[PDB]
Amino acid sequence: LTLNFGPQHPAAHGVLRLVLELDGETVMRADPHIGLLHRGTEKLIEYKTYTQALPYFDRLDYVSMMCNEQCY
Amino acid sequence: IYYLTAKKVKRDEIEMRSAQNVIFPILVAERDREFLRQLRRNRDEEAELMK
Amino acid sequence: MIQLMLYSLIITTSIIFLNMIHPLALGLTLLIQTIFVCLLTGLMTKSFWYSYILFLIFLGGMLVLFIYVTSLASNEMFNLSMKLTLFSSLILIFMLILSFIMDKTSSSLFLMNNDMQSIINMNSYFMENSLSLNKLYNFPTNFITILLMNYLLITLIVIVKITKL
Amino acid sequence: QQTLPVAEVAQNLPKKGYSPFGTKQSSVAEWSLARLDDLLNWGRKGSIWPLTFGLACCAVEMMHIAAPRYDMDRYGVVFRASPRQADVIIVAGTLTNKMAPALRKVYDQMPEPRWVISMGSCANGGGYYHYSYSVVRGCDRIIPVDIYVPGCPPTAEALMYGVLQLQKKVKRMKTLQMWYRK
Amino acid sequence: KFLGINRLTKLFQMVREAGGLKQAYLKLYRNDDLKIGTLVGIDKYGNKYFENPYYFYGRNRWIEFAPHV
Amino acid sequence: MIMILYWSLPMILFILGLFCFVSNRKHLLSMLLSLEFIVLMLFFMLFIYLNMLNYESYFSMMFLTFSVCEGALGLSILVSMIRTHGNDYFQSFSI
Amino acid sequence: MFSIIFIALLILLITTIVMFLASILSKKALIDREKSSPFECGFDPLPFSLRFFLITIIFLIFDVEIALILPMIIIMKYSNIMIWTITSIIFILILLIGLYHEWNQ
Amino acid sequence: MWFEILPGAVIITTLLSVPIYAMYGLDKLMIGNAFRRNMDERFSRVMYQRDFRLTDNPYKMNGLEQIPDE
Amino acid sequence: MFYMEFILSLIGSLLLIICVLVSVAFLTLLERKVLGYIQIRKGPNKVGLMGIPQPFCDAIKLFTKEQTYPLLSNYLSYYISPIFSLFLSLFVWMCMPFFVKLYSFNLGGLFFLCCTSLGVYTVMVAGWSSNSNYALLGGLRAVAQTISYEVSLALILLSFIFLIGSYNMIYFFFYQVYMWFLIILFPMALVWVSISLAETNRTPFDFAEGESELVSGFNVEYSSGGFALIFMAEYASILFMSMLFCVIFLGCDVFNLLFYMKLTFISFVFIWVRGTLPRFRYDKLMYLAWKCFLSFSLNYLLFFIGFKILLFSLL
Amino acid sequence: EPKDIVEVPKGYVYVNNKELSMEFADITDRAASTMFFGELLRGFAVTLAHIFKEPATINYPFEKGPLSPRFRGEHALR
Ligand code: SF4
Repeated sequence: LTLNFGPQHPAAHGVLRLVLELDGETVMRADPHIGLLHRGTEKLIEYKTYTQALPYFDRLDYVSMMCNEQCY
Repeated sequence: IYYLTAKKVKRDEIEMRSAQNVIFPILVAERDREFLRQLRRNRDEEAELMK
Repeated sequence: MIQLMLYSLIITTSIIFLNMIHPLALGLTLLIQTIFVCLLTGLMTKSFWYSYILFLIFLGGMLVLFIYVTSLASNEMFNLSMKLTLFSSLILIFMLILSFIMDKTSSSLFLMNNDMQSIINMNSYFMENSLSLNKLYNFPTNFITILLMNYLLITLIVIVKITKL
Repeated sequence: QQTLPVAEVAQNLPKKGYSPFGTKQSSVAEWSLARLDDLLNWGRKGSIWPLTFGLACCAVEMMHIAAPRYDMDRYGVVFRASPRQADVIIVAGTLTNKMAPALRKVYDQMPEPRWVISMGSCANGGGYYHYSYSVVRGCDRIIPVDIYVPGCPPTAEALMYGVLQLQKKVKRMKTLQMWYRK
Repeated sequence: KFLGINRLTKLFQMVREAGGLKQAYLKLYRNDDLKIGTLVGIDKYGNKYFENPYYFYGRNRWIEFAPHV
Repeated sequence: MIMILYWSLPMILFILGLFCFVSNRKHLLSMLLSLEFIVLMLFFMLFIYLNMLNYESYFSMMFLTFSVCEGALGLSILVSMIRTHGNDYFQSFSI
Repeated sequence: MFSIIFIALLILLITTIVMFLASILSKKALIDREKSSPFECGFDPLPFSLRFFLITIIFLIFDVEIALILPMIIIMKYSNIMIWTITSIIFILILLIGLYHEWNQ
Repeated sequence: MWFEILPGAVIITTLLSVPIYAMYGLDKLMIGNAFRRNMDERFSRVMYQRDFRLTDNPYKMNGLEQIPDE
Repeated sequence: MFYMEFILSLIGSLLLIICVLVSVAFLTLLERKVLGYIQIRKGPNKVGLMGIPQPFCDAIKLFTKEQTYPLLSNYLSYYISPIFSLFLSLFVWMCMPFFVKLYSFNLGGLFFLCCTSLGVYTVMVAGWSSNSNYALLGGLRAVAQTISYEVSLALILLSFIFLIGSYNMIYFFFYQVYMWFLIILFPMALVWVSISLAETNRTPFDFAEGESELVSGFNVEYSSGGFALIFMAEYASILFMSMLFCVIFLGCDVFNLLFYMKLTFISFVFIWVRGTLPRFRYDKLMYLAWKCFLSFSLNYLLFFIGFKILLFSLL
Repeated sequence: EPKDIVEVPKGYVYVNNKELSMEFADITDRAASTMFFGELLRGFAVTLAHIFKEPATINYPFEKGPLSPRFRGEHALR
């Protein structure tokens, strides 16, 4: 059974697409498909200055805000 | 406590069964008289129908 | 009267069981036949124990295997036809009005119920579903139900071997 | 705009009432259809079930109306995971190019009436990735949107203000009056 | 009190301070909770701002809007 | 007569289920479901027999146990060909 | 039992009438290609499992076994006590030994 | 505060108390006897049959006034 | 045969059905309210007055939305699952112990086991006809857990029938005239709570119909009236399990208002375990249903076989 | 007090490092907690104690939550 834990699914974080092959309840294979929330951050940093690219890191890992700003 | 409750339920159903055994033979005699009478009318009806 | 209604319903479900071919639809026809068979065997008997036993064993216990296998066997849905529904309804109304125009005393079954027995019958007043089930748990017929439980365990041993797990 | 009415002026104003249509309908059939539409809109605004569609950071505020301080459950609002059982889809996050057919299919499998709330600057207008190669310039090009909540992470009072504005839109829905005038 | 009987007369004086039982009914129907508080402000638009530090933070200040709407 | 008016219908439906069991227009799952249809009709006729006697109805769960073990045996025979004959063997019209 | 048929047919008739009136009261919109599609999360799209089938078979064997444990509450006041106790203790003990043996193997 | 649950629960206590209590009124209205006759044992069914044979209402009493003077 | 028996049986059954349905609506209100109070948050409010007509807001909305279908051509098999689900949930209530006679069910436990054995059938037609792999997985998982605790439930109720000596539900009243069965059967009380949260899909046994591992097990394609009938059927099953806990363990007390207060309290307990416990797994639930509960069932059935033999000599 | 499987250093803290106890008192305590749902009873009691707590629902829009003077909202031209 091929199955999609797609972006609608709540155990996924809203953009994960887990294409998983199932023999019964067991998971024989699980390929994560990502890039559904790819926003082209590294292409957009180079067209802006340092203080303009500082708010990108707040939106990168968005449960760790001040740590990302601290790292940048 | 369940043993005492089951003893109470047992004596209640034994009281009901003894009352049933009292009521029973009068109703048996009444059924006997009606059964013999109905057998007589059934034999008479079968005799007059099959002439 | 209601015995003739169950006769008509069993006839109608049997002829549509003969007509249809989709395997889950035959499974649905079996599960709705089992209810009418349970009720109709309940009309002849003193009490409804064996209808309940047939119900738990056959419908809720065994036919769920058939429903699961026939559900995973067929990918497609039912193709409902209004012609077969109309023919089943027409033969059902015809058989109910045929039971209306027929004497129900001659068509009733000769098997005695709990109230069709004599009033002076001592055995009927004792306890509901007591004397019929008595021979299951008395000498010398208890060896058959011990052999039946052993037979069910041996059946499970057979089934594990033949499916190969 | 209009100046909000001064209390000297507003004391002379009568009460608005619950019904936006008013009870001054002429025909008895038109009045009956107006009250039936009022009851239908009250039932629809009394419980809207939004869908668990959280794409990006905005959704971290979306759970913050689930949170005990703001408490969306006393507004008829409770999350449903399946798109069939849900009324509303809240686009809360960044719709990308790989995300577009998934959002369109999830919206199309939702049953009508379908109100859509765009939560956040990535949901409406593209926002902070508006000039990106793989970000759709707002979700208005794909899914038709009824309420647009403005803030980059909308505060949760502002998202719930969008929810109350959607409830006012649902209360203003005219279906049976339009059927009588069709 | 240990049991909480003295909150019933607080509910009763809430009813009397609302203006009766019908006015308390339409206050409970409109404002989702019944509260007492010191009247702090009245706008030119007719709103009424009440404050009472008995409640916890976030609930100690409330608006009651103008009664023409 | 007695056979025409009483217990005629289980015979007719038993022959109908037997003809559904052996017809070439059906498949193996239809054979098994028609087999349990004649199991139900056999229970009907056996209960009509067993209720002429008063207190011998306890045999009805013996035949039930044997025929239910037959049905589970037939299903476990039929699904044991899934890993060998594939999932398309349920549509086989011939053996 | 004849009243049970009447009340069950009335419950079935009331539920079908309520669902028919719900289908009338449901808002009829234009039917679509994607709206009729089966729901897979997001992007659009099982074999036979033997373990669940033997779960159903174990359920069936234990169900037919329970159908022989069912009568003996009534028979306890109307049978030989020694025979009834021997059959009940043997019945549940062989069931427990079989369950523990299938657990260990 | 926490007493707002009791609007949603006590009503549940009332409604499910309806289908017996109304019958405890209603059997006192059209029958006159508050309890319908129990049909579990066969002897109760036979004696109920005897009552419905004796009077057209089986819950109507045939007391000692039925007995003729002798 | 006297016709007022039929008339009053019909009136009492229809009144029972109506009151059960309105109690289902108010049970959904109670669950949304106190399930909020399980956490810090409030329950429903702001609709009508103090959130009371919120289930009527649910009922107006669910009976108006577009009845969508999992496929466009043939969908009559999609209809037959909520009809039979609500039919069984309103039909199982006929074996309630009524002291004023409504139906003389001398075998009520077998009737309850029959309706529970159809629960698997309505959820199996719920799973298959919805044409989705999530729907088939949820239907197979629900059929798996319900037939896994069907055997356990049959053995537990079969152990309880040994105490009263018959299958008549009103015989639970006469054996509870001095004390409740909660005192004597407290591990059976915990096991029966674990049983009653398994046949009806609640949070402790929610791998069948959860929102985490599946989006929805068998309500995934059901909406706009079918979901309303399924939801009402499941909450009627919750009400039936609360009543059946209150008859067996707590004294039947059918007339007293304290019985219905305890029924609302056991519904409160059902919503109390709704907010507390996490969800079991498939392997751990096969371990629970077939080894622990089965071994406890057979062992304590042996205990009551010995106890009912010991009291039979003494009485 | 169970013994340590791994010796805990000065700058670190170890979780699930306790040995499983083998004396009969601790085995009977763990057995009674397994059989009679003691830890589930503690979880149920902790859950039920939060019904009696004050709700934190701030009743929007009659009462609005705290803000700050630095708060960023609608841009405006002074
Ligand atoms: S609008 Fe702002 S907060 Fe929302 S997803 Fe985009 S960057 Fe994040």
